[PDB]
Amino acid sequence: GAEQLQNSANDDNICIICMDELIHSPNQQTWKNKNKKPKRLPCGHILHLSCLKNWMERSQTCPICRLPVFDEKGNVVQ
Ligand SMILES: [Zn+2]
Ligand SMILES: [Zn+2]
Repeated sequence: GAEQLQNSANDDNICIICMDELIHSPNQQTWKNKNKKPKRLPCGHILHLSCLKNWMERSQTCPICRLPVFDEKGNVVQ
């Protein structure tokens, strides 16, 4: 908070969490470890699965649109 390094953009191929490349081929695996697989959200966003988890441990939300995503467990119910 209160600290920026000019980084303030929106991407569809980059995990804003760490600003690392995030995308995958339809029949090839751009990333070896499945830990950072392109996990897509219900709202329509994609973040590295590991980074998404790291963020959700502190705030279960989309750090992009701020919408209320599913619980840290991945399956909210009421
Ligand atoms: Zn990431
Ligand atoms: Zn979202």
